[PDB]
Amino acid sequence: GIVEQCCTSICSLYQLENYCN
Amino acid sequence: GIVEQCCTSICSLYQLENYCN
Amino acid sequence: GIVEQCCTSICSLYQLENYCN
Amino acid sequence: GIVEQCCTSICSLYQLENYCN
Amino acid sequence: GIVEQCCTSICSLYQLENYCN
Amino acid sequence: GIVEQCCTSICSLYQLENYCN
Amino acid sequence: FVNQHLCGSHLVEALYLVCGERGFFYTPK
Amino acid sequence: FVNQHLCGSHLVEALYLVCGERGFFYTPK
Amino acid sequence: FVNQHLCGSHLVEALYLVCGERGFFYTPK
Amino acid sequence: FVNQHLCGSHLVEALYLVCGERGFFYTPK
Amino acid sequence: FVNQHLCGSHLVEALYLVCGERGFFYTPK
Amino acid sequence: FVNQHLCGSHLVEALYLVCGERGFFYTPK
Ligand SMILES: *C(=O)CCCCCCCCCCCCC
Ligand SMILES: *C(=O)CCCCCCCCCCCCC
Ligand SMILES: *C(=O)CCCCCCCCCCCCC
Ligand SMILES: *C(=O)CCCCCCCCCCCCC
Ligand SMILES: *C(=O)CCCCCCCCCCCCC
Ligand SMILES: *C(=O)CCCCCCCCCCCCC
Ligand SMILES: [Cl-]
Ligand SMILES: [Cl-]
Ligand SMILES: [Zn+2]
Ligand SMILES: [Zn+2]
Repeated sequence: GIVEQCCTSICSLYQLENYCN
Repeated sequence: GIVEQCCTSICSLYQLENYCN
Repeated sequence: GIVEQCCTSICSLYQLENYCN
Repeated sequence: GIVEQCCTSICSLYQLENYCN
Repeated sequence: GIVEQCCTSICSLYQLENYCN
Repeated sequence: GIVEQCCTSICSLYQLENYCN
Repeated sequence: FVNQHLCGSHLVEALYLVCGERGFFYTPK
Repeated sequence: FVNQHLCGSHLVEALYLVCGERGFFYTPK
Repeated sequence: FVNQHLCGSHLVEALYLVCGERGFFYTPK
Repeated sequence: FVNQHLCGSHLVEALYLVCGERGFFYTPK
Repeated sequence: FVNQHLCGSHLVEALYLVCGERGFFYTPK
Repeated sequence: FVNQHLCGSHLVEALYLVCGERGFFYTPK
């Protein structure tokens, strides 16, 4: 889950790329 | 400047990186 | 789409709900 | 108080409706 | 009102203070 | 540091004025 | 508490979207 | 109108920062 | 286009508030 | 937890800037 | 000008996300 | 700490509104 990964540890810009359609 | 380019044309992530320190 | 309707006319809360999962 | 109610517990959309003029 | 003045001309911090409680 | 001063204690508007160019 | 200030900034944008033309009043104290 | 709504979104954010503990009343046109 | 991007920035913020736990799919033009 | 809601509001704006025309899906549950 | 101010508000938010720990200098026209 | 990143996003918007035409520099490290 994006809430369980990028909100408990800081996510770099590429970490946000994974959830893009 | 930054406004003269990105507020008239959409700036890609690489173009934003040119303004980073 | 969502942009074609809500960015030209103000969308009410019910209209936004149509885009929810 | 809105700070003492909607900021210590998550408020739904209707909970924000109460403070509207 | 607030929109009729600040959304057509940039409002300084003193002008915003006039709208404070 | 601005992170070590204005993010551990709440900064007033003038406290943000110090870091302006 | 800085956490109070951050939450208030999200309350004002929630009231603005909900109240709309009616308007809102923010009064923590 | 659409762009008027966008200005108000930043307007309430600016008013929240400037006023602070005093609070404010937001009334649109 | 520039102003279309600005509307989408507030649009996703509005959709996030309205939907909540349900979530949403955002698809631009 | 209110801290979860605040972080999600920053995730939606991060996905919007990253995905752009591709679009994003937000699904906490 | 008003709409130029709005673009800068999202511009600094975008620059903050993209740069991160490096930081940036924001200079308007 | 994620709380640091959230607060920084509110510092950049505060500097933008305060500095205005002068501009600001954000340097956490
Ligand atoms: C839906 O409820 C999401 C499921 C996972 C939620 C985890 C919440 C953990 C509590 C917050 C810890 C981190 C605080 C920044
Ligand atoms: C003005 O000072 C508001 C009066 C009530 C403040 C309560 C603050 C409690 C400390 C924060 C607890 C919740 C943190 C998210
Ligand atoms: C770069 O890493 C900044 C150096 C100072 C960071 C201090 C972080 C302290 C942990 C957060 C405490 C306050 C939480 C709101
Ligand atoms: C709400 O009905 C808004 C009332 C203010 C008038 C809006 C239009 C004023 C003239 C500006 C036209 C510019 C856009 C074509
Ligand atoms: C992406 O290419 C946007 C597609 C939608 C068309 C944008 C222009 C529509 C007509 C409005 C012109 C107003 C600005 C001069
Ligand atoms: C600050 O003074 C802004 C300087 C840049 C010029 C703004 C106007 C450029 C031409 C666009 C006109 C469109 C609005 C009618
Ligand atoms: Cl926050
Ligand atoms: Cl805008
Ligand atoms: Zn926040
Ligand atoms: Zn905007």
